[PDB]
Parts: sequence; C-alpha cells; structure tokens
Amino acid sequence: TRQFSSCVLIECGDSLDSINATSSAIVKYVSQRAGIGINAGRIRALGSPIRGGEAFHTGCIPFYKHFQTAVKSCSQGGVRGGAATLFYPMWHLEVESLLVLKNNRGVEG
Amino acid sequence: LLVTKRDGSTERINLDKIHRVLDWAAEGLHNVSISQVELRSHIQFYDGIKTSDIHETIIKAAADLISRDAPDYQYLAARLAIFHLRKKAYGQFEPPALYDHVVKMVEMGKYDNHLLEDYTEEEFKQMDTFIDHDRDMTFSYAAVKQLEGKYLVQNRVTGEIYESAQFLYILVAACLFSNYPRETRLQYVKRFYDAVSTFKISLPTPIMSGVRTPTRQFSSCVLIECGDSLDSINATSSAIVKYVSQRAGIGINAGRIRALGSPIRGGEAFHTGCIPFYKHFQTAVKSCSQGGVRGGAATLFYPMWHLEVESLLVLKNNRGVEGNRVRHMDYGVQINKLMYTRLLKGEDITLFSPSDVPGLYDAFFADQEEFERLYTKYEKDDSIRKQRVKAVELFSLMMQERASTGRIYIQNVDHCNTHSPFDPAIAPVRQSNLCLEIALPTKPLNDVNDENGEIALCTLSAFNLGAINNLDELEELAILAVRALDALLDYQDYPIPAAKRGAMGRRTLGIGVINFAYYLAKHGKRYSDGSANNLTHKTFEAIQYYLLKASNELAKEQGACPWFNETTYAKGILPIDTYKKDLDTIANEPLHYDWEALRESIKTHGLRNSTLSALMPSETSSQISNATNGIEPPRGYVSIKASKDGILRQVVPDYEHLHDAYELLWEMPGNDGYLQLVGIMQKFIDQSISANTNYDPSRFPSGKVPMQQLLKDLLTAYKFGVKTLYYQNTRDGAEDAQ
Amino acid sequence: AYTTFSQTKNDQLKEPMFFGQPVNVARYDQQKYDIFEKLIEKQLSFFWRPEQVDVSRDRIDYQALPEHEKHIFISNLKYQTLLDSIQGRSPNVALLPLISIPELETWVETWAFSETIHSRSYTHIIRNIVNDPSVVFDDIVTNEQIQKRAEGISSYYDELIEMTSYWHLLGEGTHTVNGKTVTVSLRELKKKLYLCLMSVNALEAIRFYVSFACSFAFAERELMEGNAKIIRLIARDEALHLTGTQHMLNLLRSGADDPEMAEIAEECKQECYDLFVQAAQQEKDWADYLFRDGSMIGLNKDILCQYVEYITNIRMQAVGLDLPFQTRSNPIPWINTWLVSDNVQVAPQEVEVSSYLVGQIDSEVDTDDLSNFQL
Amino acid sequence: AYTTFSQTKNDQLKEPMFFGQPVNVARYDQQKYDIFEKLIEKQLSFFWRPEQVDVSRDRIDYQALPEHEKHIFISNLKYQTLLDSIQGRSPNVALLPLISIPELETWVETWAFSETIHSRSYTHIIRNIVNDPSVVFDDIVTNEQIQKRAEGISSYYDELIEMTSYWHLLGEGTHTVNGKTVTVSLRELKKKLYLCLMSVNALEAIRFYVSFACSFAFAERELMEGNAKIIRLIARDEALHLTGTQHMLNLLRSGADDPEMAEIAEECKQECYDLFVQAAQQEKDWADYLFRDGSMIGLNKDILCQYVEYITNIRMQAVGLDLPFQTRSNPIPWINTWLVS
Ligand SMILES: Cc1cn([C@H]2C[C@H](O)[C@@H](COP(=O)(O)OP(=O)(O)OP(=O)(O)O)O2)c(=O)[nH]c1=O
Ligand SMILES: Cc1cn([C@H]2C[C@H](O)[C@@H](COP(=O)(O)OP(=O)(O)OP(=O)(O)O)O2)c(=O)[nH]c1=O
Ligand SMILES: Nc1nc2c(ncn2[C@@H]2O[C@H](COP(=O)(O)OP(=O)(O)O)[C@@H](O)[C@H]2O)c(=O)[nH]1
Ligand SMILES: [Mg+2]
Ligand SMILES: [Mg+2]
Repeated sequence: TRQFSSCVLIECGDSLDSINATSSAIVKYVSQRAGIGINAGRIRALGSPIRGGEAFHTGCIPFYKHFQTAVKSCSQGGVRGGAATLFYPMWHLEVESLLVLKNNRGVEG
Repeated sequence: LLVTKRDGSTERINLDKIHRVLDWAAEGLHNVSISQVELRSHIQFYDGIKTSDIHETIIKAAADLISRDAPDYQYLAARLAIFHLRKKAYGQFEPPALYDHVVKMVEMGKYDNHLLEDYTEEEFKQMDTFIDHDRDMTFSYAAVKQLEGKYLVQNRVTGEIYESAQFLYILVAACLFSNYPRETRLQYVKRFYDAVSTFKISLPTPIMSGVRTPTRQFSSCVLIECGDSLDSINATSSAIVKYVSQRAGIGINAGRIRALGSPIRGGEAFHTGCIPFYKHFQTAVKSCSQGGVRGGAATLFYPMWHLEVESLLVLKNNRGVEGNRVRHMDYGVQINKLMYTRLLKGEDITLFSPSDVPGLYDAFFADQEEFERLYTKYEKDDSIRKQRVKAVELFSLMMQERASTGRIYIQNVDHCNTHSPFDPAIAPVRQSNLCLEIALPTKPLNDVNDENGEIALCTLSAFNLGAINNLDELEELAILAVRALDALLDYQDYPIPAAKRGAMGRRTLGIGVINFAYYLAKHGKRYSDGSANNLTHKTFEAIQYYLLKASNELAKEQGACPWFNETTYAKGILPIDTYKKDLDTIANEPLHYDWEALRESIKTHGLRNSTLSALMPSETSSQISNATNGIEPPRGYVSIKASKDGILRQVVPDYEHLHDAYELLWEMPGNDGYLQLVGIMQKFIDQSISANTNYDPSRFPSGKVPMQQLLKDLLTAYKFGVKTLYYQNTRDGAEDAQ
Repeated sequence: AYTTFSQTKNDQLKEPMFFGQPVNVARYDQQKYDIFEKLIEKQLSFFWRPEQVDVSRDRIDYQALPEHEKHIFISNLKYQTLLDSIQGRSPNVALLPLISIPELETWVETWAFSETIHSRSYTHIIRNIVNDPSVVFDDIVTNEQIQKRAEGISSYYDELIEMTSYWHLLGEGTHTVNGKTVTVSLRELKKKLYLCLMSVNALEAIRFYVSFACSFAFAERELMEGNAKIIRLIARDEALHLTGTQHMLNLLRSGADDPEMAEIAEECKQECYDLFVQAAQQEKDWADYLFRDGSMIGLNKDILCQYVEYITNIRMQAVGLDLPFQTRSNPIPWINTWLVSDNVQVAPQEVEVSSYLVGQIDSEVDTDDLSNFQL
Repeated sequence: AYTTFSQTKNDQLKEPMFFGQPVNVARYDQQKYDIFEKLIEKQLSFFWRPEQVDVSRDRIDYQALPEHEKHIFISNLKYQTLLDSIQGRSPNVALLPLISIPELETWVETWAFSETIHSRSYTHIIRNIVNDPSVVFDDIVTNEQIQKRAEGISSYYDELIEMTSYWHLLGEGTHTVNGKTVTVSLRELKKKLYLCLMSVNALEAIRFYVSFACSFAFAERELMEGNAKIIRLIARDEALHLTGTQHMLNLLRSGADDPEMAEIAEECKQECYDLFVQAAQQEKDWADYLFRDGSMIGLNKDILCQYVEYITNIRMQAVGLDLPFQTRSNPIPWINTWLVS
C-alpha cells in the first residue's frame, strides 16, 4: 500500500469546470480515507447574472451541499467518515446566510 | 390615481386611452364585457400607480374571465398581453426594421454574430418582407404567457423583454437555414417560417429559445450511463452538471453499480449501498440549473432484479427520514417477460448483485434466451450472494409506490430491443430519457472527456394534427423538419467529446405529434369505445412512412449516417416488419403506402437520421399552438396548466363547435382503449412512447382501486406491445365550488 | 363521571352523538353514521409530510419581494400557526369526553393530528424563507391582533371544558361548592357545546380561507410557488375539516337526536347568527390591518372585504342560517383554481403535483385470474 | 385552572415538563427535548395503513385451522383490540391538560393517532377472516378475563383524570363541595401521574409483546402471513411508543425537571414495582387460560412464560427498577428477530 493519506487542501474556482474538478477530487480522496479543506469562497453570490444577463444565479448553497454530498459518500468501511471544512470571506454578500448553515433552526433545503 | 412612467415622471390620470386600448383588444370578438373588465380592474388603482402595473392588473382581470361560456376572453387577454410586450420591448407598437433590430441585438451581445456574417442587408430586407407581424393576434393567453416568461430573449436578473414572436420565428428559421446554397436557402427560410408560424409544426423549448443566441446546446434530452467505478461516477456527475447547465433533461442508467454488501478492491473494504451516489447525482442535477430557463430533471433507471430493489423502489416516497430517501429524481424500473412469468406462476424472483454475476446484466437486455439460461444457472449455483422475494409481493409493492407517488416509471426492455431500429447485439438499448420517451444506445465512460464512451443526445420536434387537412402536407412538413433538425445536429456545440462522437455518429432525432385529441375528436371518434384503432393505424403509418421517405431523400442528397452499419435498417427490416403480432386482433386497417419500394430504396442507399420518430409529452411547447399536449386527452373544457410562469387557463381548441365530442380524462371507463391506441402507435413508431395511466376510485366499489386492476392494466400494456409506462395520474375528489 | 372503558355493554348503533356512555372498544364495521367514517378514510389517504415540495426558489422570491408584502406573508403565517396550535390542541380535550360513538371520537383524534401536521408545515415554511424564526415566533405570541383573534376563538373552548368538568364531577342539577351554589344543567351544557361547534365552524370556514386567499394571491403573480402548493394541500385538508364540522352540527340541529336539542338549536341559532357577524367584523379589521402600507396587485381592502362578505354569506347559507349581506358573486374568481383540483393539468418536472392518494388501493391479488392471462 | 390559549409569553425552554403554564403556541425550532422531536419525526416516517396487506390466504388458513387454534388466535386478537382501544382514547384527555411543552404535546397527539390506526388495523383483520365481527367484539366487551385487565388499566386512567379535573377546577388546600371533604394536592397529583405513566410503560412493554410473540409463533408455521406483516408493523410502532414513554419516565424521575417529582418517584418506587409484577402475573395467568385445549402448534406454556419473564425483567431493568426474576438465556430467540429488523 503506497498510500499514506491525510489532510488535503483544495481550492475551488468560479466556474463549472473547476467545481466539477473539485467535487471529483474530493470524492477521489475521501475514497482514500482522507479529510478535505476547501477554499470555496470564490463562488460568486446570489443574484449576479450568468452569461451577461442570460441566466440567473442561485448562490453558493447548492454548490456547498454538492461538495457535502460528494464528501459524505463512501468512507464508512474505513477509518474516518467524510470530514470537510469550507472557507469563505466575511465580506461575501451571503455571509449572513452562510454563517447559519450549521444550526437546526432551519429546514434541510 | 396618477399614472407613473417607468422612471418616476408622474402624470395626471388618463384612463380613456386605456379604454381605447381595451376597445382595440376586444374588437371583433363575442360574448365579452369590457365594462365588466373595467369594474374588476378599477379597484386596485392607488395614487401614482405605474403603467407596468396598470397593464399587468388589467391583463390579469381580463384573463381570469375565461370560462366554458365566454371563451373569447382568451383572445382578449392574449391581445392585451402582446400589446404590453410590444410596448415594453420597442417603446411603441410599430415593430422595428428586422435589420436594425438584429444589429442592435448583436451589439448588445444577445443574438449570434454569424447571422450578420452570413446574411446581408438586402437579404434581411427581403426577409423583413416575409414577416407577418399581425399574426401575433393568433396567440392564446397561455401561449403569450409561456412565450414571454420563458422563450423571448430576455434578461433574467433584471426582467427586460427585447424581441417579439415574429422575430423569434424568422430568426430561428434564418439560423436554421444559413448553411445552404444561397440560391434556395431564402425560399427554404420563407417556407419554414410560414410552416412554423402557422402552427403547422411545433418545436421544443431548447431549440425554440436557443437558436438565436451564443448559447449552443439544442439537444432536448440527454442519456448517460454509469459504470461500476468511482471514475465513471465522477464522469457521470460532471456530465450531469455540464448539461443541466445548458437546458437539458437527463436520463441516468445507474443500475450497474454494485449493491450493498458487495466487496470492494479485491476484498478489503465493503460497499455502502447506492443511496449516497443517488444523493450525489441528485445534488449535481439540482444545483447549477434552477436559475436558467427551466429546472433540472433527471430520471434514474435500474433493473428490477437488482439486489437492493426492495430498498430502491421506495426512494421517491413521502414517508421517510432524508437519510434514506431521494425525492426529487424520478425513477424507472426495468422489467421483462421472465419476471412477468415468475409473477403469473406465483413463484419467487431472485435478486443478485448486478456486478457479481458475469454477463447476466447485458444478457438481460440483449437476448432473452441467454437471460433465461443465465438466470436459471445462477439461481442453481450455491456460492453466490443472492436474495429471494415473492413475485406478487414485489410487483404489488412496485405498483403501490407507483400509485402513491405517481412517478415510478415502468420500462419493458425486451420491446425496446426486439422492436427498434438498432440491433440488440452491437448497440443495445439500456435506458430512456427523462420522460421515458426515447431509446438510444450508450456506453459507460472512464474520464469526463474521453472517446471510449457515448452520451446519447436527442433533439425533438412534432407535427400539429389539428392544422393539417390531408396527408401530403405531412410529407412536405416532414422534409422541412428533417432538414432543420439535421442542420441543428451539425450546428450544435457539444461540451463533451463523448456526446459529440455519439450525436455526430448516429444523427439521431425525434419527431412526434401534438393536438392528437383535437384531431381524433374533429374526426368524430373517442378514446374509450375503441373506435379509433383504424384512424390511429392510418395516421401513424402516414407519419412514419413520410419521415422515412424524407430521410431517404436527404441521405441520397448528402450521404448516409456514419454508423448505419450498426442499425437494423441496413439489413432491410422495418417497423411493419418487426411489430408485435398481438396487435393483429385489435386492428384491421391495411398498409397504404409503398413500403416495399421504400425498403429497397433505403437498402440500396441508407438513411440520414438513424432514428426518425418518437412521441413526446410536449407539456410546454404545445401551449403556444393552443394545442393538446400530445396523445393525452384534456381534463376540462377550460384546462388549467400550472407552471412556474403563472397558472394559465386554456380553452380546448374549437370548444364552441366541439363541446360535445371530446372525451375528458375523467370520463373514460378505463385505460384499455387508450392502451390499445398507444400499442398501435408504438408499433408504427421507431423508439419508445411516453404513455400514462389513469385511475379514479370514484369508479370502483368501496372507494378502493384494485391491485388486480393495476396489474391487469400493466400486463395488458405489456401484451399489446407498449415499451414504457410514464404516469399514474390519480384523481382525488377535492371539490370546493365557491 | 368519566372513564376510559365502561363495562356496561350497549348497542353502539343506538347511542346518541354526544353525551352518551363512555365508549367501549372501537370498531369500524357496524357504523351508525357513514360521513365520519368516510372522512376518517379520506384523511388517512390524504397523508402528506411538509418536506415534499422543494421551496428553494421561493426563499429567493421572498427575500426579493418588497417589505410590505413580506409583512403580509409573515403575518398571515404567524396568525395561522397560532390558531392551528390552538385548534390542534382544543378538539381533543374539549369534545373527547362528550363522545358516545367510536367513529366520531377517532375522527376527532385524526382531525387533531391533521392540525398538528398543519402547524408543523406553517412552521416549516417560516423556518425556510427567513433567518430570524426566533423573532417571528415570538412576535406570534406577543402581537396584539394575533392575540385578540386567538382569545375570541379560545374563550368558547375554555367555557365548554369548564362546564364539562362540572358535569362530570358533581352531576346534574343544583349543587354547592366551596360555600357557593352552581347549577350544572345538561341543557345548558348542550347549548354551550353547540355554540363551541358553531364557533369552530366559523373559524375553519371564513378566517382561514381569507388567509389562503392572501397567500394564493401572492402566487398568482409568479411568486412563492412551492409555498402556494403547500398551502394548497393545507386548503384541501381544511375544506375536509369544514365539511366534517358542518355535517356534525347540522345532524345535531336537524332533530336526529332530540327535540329539546332542536329548540336549543333555534335559540342558539339566533345567537350563532350574532356570533358570525362578529367573526366577519374581526376578519374585516384584520384585512385593514394588513393592507395599510399599500396594496399588492389584485388584493387590497376592498377586494378582501368583498371576499369576507361573500364567504360569510355562503357559509351561513350552507349552515342553515340567514343571509346578512347581499348574495353577490365571487370577487376573486381565480381561487377556484387553487381549491377545485379536478381540471388542473399541472406540468410536472417543474412543480410537484398535489393529487396523490396514499395507500388507497385494495391489494388483494387474484393470482389465478392472473394466471389465466397469456402474454 | 386550565385554558387552551395562555395569554402570557413564557420561556418555553424553562418550564417544567408537567404541571406548568399550559402551552399557547406550537414551536419547532427551539426544541427543549430532542427525544420528543426525533420521536414525532420517526413516527411520521413510519406511517402506514391496513389497506396494504394481503389477508385472503389468512382467511383460508383460518378456515382450515383447528378449533382451539381459532380460539387462541381470536382471543389474543380480542385482548390487543381492547388494549389499543383504551390506548387510542386515553392519552389525550388523560395528559393534554397536564402538559406544558409543545414538543411533548404534539408527541402525545401523534401517539393517539398511531393507536387509532392500530385499532382500525385490528378491525380490518377481523372483518376479513370471519363473518360475525359483531359477536367477536361483543365477546370482547363481555369476556371477564380481559375485563379484569381493563379494570386496572382504566382505573389508573380515570383516577388520574378525576384528580386532574379537581386540580384544574378548585385549586389547592382542603375544600368542601355539596357537603363533603376533598383535599386536592399537587403532590398527590404528581404521584398519580407517575403511577399512570408506569402503567402505560408496563402496558406498551409487556402485554402487546406477549400478543406479538403469540401471533409470530403462529406465523412461523407459514400460516397467517398477512397477520405476520401487520403485527410486525405494529410492533415497530409500539417499540417507538415504548422508547418515548421510557424517556419520559427517566426525564421525570432523574430530578432533571422537578426535584419534587424525583422525591415522589423515590416514594412510589414500591407501587411501581408491584404494579409491574402484578401485570406480569396477569400475563402468565392469561397464558395459562389460553392453553386450555392443551398447547398451540409447536410450543408449550414454559417457553411463553420464560419469554414474559425475559421481557418484563429487561423493561424493568431498563426503566430503572429492581429485577424481580432470576434471568436465564433467551428462550424464544427468533421472536426478537421478527419484530424490529
Ligand atoms: C452557465 C452556468 C453557470 N453557473 C454558475 C456556476 C459557476 O459557479 C459559475 C461560473 O460558471 P462558468 O463556468 O464560469 O460559466 P461562464 O464562464 O460561461 O459564465 P460567465 O460568462 O459569467 O463568465 O456560474 C450555473 O450555476 N449554471 C449555469 O448554467
Ligand atoms: C474505494 C471505494 C469504492 N467504493 C465503491 C464505489 C464504486 O461505485 C465501487 C467501485 O469502486 P472502484 O473504483 O471500481 O474500486 P476498484 O476498481 O479498485 O475495486 P475492484 O477492483 O474490486 O473493482 O466501489 C466504496 O463504496 N468505498 C470505497 O472506499
Ligand atoms: N430539465 C428539464 N427537462 C425537461 C423539462 N421538461 C421537459 N424536459 C425534457 O424535454 C423532453 C421533451 O419534453 P417536452 O414536454 O416536449 O418539453 P417542451 O417541448 O419544451 O414542451 C423530455 O424528454 C425531457 O427530458 C424541464 O422542465 N426540465
Ligand atoms: Mg467564466
Ligand atoms: Mg472497484
């Protein structure tokens, strides 16, 4: 076994390509019984147009829960459950909503 | 009551010009009351109200007055809303010169610049001579509302409306026929624009909202498969993301992943069920799409002999902790004749891990005798890990969940294989798209952007059987439609190389029909008594033969498809050659057209598009035509369509002359006549058909619905050759008149 | 007195609706009245948890809509949450001791459970669109108008349980307690029961339908669609509760149990007319409390007052009373789209369909009749 | 007294579980008791109906059964039908005026609804296997054995209801009404409440489990598979109810909510223990009379008696009381692998 796995620091750009790559990397490492730390603070915030007004943006919460369902998949027959920590800056437009994503005072959605 | 312009400049009240607008809108109609509209609208007028609210409230107050006795308020409200659209878009009512509008929009970056690169000012002037702006009056209220809220080129984060429906149609036609020799492409554009703006052919939301703009993903439905490996699961997730980001509904064949308890990596770890992976695909499809032109939808398939099927049949349920439920992804169960006979004999059905039995999975689809042999052998073997479930129990559980949550779709594989245009050995069919509507071959991936995988992209269109008056316009419309769809097939932009490979190598299509209810009820027939078998046979023979003949002409003109040697139309076999024989006792109309000559022609030359026909639900796209949503009957002489763009009243077409000849969904004594109609359609149509079921407890003793009746309808839909079963629309007597 | 199982056997087909013997074992084969068993079955088949309509777009729609509309929505939801707490708690303790038939007592318990689910749903669609459920739920109890409506409803329940405790402890007639005489008259107890029933009918008839009218007038204008669908499920269950109470008290008044109850029905009928007038006035005042900052599109003081007047007219005429207003038409004719769920062809893959029926199928397979089916 | 809408605004996280200000608003975000929130969650998850199970082969097997087997089966069904009728009606009136937290209030409401569904399940099982459910239910009401059990159960219940009506009507101290002397007291009210809750615990943990063991030992012979499925679902729901009641008793007795309640439980330990033992002895005597025509199909009285001993001793040691028996190994192991999977 040439695999001595521990923490993994990953950064997630602001693009569907980079988010796909980030989710793929986090699932590929969690399959190796590691633990992830993501700099997902670059994902633009709700309300900012996509493709110059062509589409509406939904926010950071869908992608955050996407990384969550990716990290929580299949590390139950190992040593460590899917463990991850995200990071984001305080001046982010949606910090008043991303600061309350751990309490039970809100619905799963 | 002072009016307020769109920027703050208040002005004294002026309601007489608005009354003049109402008298223009209600001109030439019957049984209406602009006085009643005024009385209903002149209450919500506070001081300094804008015009962007006066118009909205007057349209709402003149639109909520549609009913079964004054059905011209639909045209009234449609004319009002199209006046408001012209106003909001171009300031005034007079539309602008097409060239000025298109150049301004390319400056804004809204349209595509290849239009200006290809066409010239004189071509745009003579195309402006084509446009029929006063055709807009022919829209219905639901038509205008769906058009404005979803189709017209618009800003989302602001809410600004740029163009009109006439410009939409003319520019769809232009960008459809820009790669043709300049001698006749203008005539093609004129003819296609006439045929698409006369509601003689319907075209779906993806292309209808996409072929003007720099966004290029027009394939309506997408099909992905998923191998038994983390890399393939990551590729599937990446594909789901990259496609739902571009207005596409997904069909995921996930029934290949091993089951719970199966060992991993040569036996050191142990699997943990497929619920986490299903959650992962759900979060992928639901994440990056909600802001777009529509929501993200993905059906997920599995074969009913799956080991965890007892725990996967329910996931769409309503009673369970999130930890073991995924209730935003439609499901699909794949069943066949061996399972059916295990049911009828009342014997046990076994369940194996679909990755711990060699060859059994692909036997299930390819050859039924191979499936039988391998099933029996592995049942006999006494070293595999297997489970055993009684067949009546399992089928009753499946139908129970199907009725309880409406959305456990059923797919009979052996019909999709032994009656198709693809061969079962080199290109089998293992799944279907979101709406259980098409059927194409695919292959699992290994990376996101490799070449050893395929992702089946299929675009759609449909005819309007409520506009044609004979059976030759169908052939002309067929040649135009196949031209347009092949143009789009080569003009698209494929974000994945595997899907580009598949779509460019198979040139698959789908062309169905809408307004079937208005057609079949204008010809004085019904769905229940069984008096439309002959008409269905005739109409669908016409459709399929004209499609094949147009595709053969196109193949003669511009070569065949680059994978024809893998179809079942090269060996010279046709739908009338391979249909299900049990369709004989329920239909006696003979074949009309020169099918043997067409057969020898396609034998010698080949087909352009490997798959011509497919019947679609057509929920949204069939509202602009004021049509009926496909092969389904309406639900009321004023039906209410409910989408995120407002609930909409819609009068069934020509209600004032057919208010006694329709057969609403809640009047048929059952679904047997409709299942027979669908069987005949499926016989004459290449790939799958999306067929619903109906069940009204108020037509049964003790308010129940007998599971015997459920299973009988299922077994009849299988016996008469129907590939799939889509819905389970269940009534409930929630009556409150007011 | 009260007991949870009386040993005296009796044909439960001959016992009155209310005030009979404490009920024996519950059975559902020999049923006296059919309406209550039918409603039990319907509400066992209408089961729905609140977490089936993904409202994730409606958080955005709400936090985007303006301030006075935010106020309207959250106020209606707070008021309904309080009243459904009250009305999921009261029926049990008020009407449960006074039941003589098992179908009726279990209909009461199923109605209480349905109201529990309703309150859970309201709390759920408040806990979603805001970030301050604490302040919202505290303003619920503290707010003056909410409090006054809740008092106006709960006073009757309080008086009725008081008199029932009297009648179950002391007995019938005049009695002296703590050096003070009380007159426990079963006739006055029946009158108070009929008054409580008619107040509950008023409540679940006009008030909640005004609230639903507001919350659906929101979603007529392309906003709060998932919340509208949840409140559509709730309006279905509420119409069912309404018909239940209607038939109950109409059967009591018609004269199917006692002519003295019919005379009480006449007197308390005058009284209930003067009660419905007060209910309608309270709803009008609530309307002009909501719509003060300015109207929305298609909903203001005039329209909602018209709706209150018309719905009171209809509920009165249907409950066998007089007509206080003019029998005008419906001011918001688009509410039939949300109430009548027969010709609404919803387009799935976008918005969930509220037409399922949980488990209402027989499931008795005739495997031999199936075996006579060659594929 | 009692009211349905309190006018104040109290810190609902501070009020005691019982004998406090009656609730006014139903609130779900600030949960004082995760136990009584996860209970309502799991119970809403476990919803079901009778009209999902098949009973035709059940009816045919009942017709083709022996007479003594028909006797024992229908008598056990009578027993559990009476039990769940009592349980479907009592908790609302018996406890809802006494509760001061909305979590526990909604839990009790869903508990009552679950018992209503159970009763409907039993009547549906009956009217599909025989032709005279009328006489079945009349022999239920008239049969003196199950009558004897109903005496104790409904006696605890109506004693509690009487004392709570007194305390909500008059107040406290020593009072005179109609020329009598009645002395209401919060301490005796809490004592009666604790005794009633111990009774509900013993019921939900013992009687129904003997009934389920009988029905499942029956279904083991490959007869009455519809009854097997229905009783499995009901054993699931009843294990849920049992856990809820046990956590209620522990949160009362552990002195975390009321030290008065802690002292009262320390006083009434003897009554609780003796109630448990008397209930268990009633179960084994019911079994003795059950095995009147000999024994059932592949069992005796010793196995079922040791099963009752096992279940009552385990539930007692779990709720926090002494052990009244000399425990041995599990006599009927398969039973514990048939009720909760
Ligand atoms: C195109 C698209 C983007 N997004 C979001 C997800 C990503 O975090 C973010 C960036 O996507 P990008 O991959 O950067 O898309 P883009 O470059 O075409 O957008 P732009 O023209 O504005 O630069 O946009 C969606 O959610 N749905 C979509 O359909
Ligand atoms: C590594 C790993 C895989 N899996 C599951 C997810 C995949 O769908 C499935 C296939 O994993 P694979 O990536 O195919 O693992 P493998 O190829 O090394 O193992 P083998 O040679 O036996 O095929 O196993 C887990 O559940 N947990 C894990 O830790
Ligand atoms: N993502 C997504 N896909 C859809 C939706 N509606 C339809 N589709 C896909 O489009 C195909 C045809 O749908 P159809 O009813 O004809 O849509 P329409 O032509 O735009 O009215 C189906 O196979 C679906 O896969 C939607 O709301 N969201
Ligand atoms: Mg970019
Ligand atoms: Mg592997």
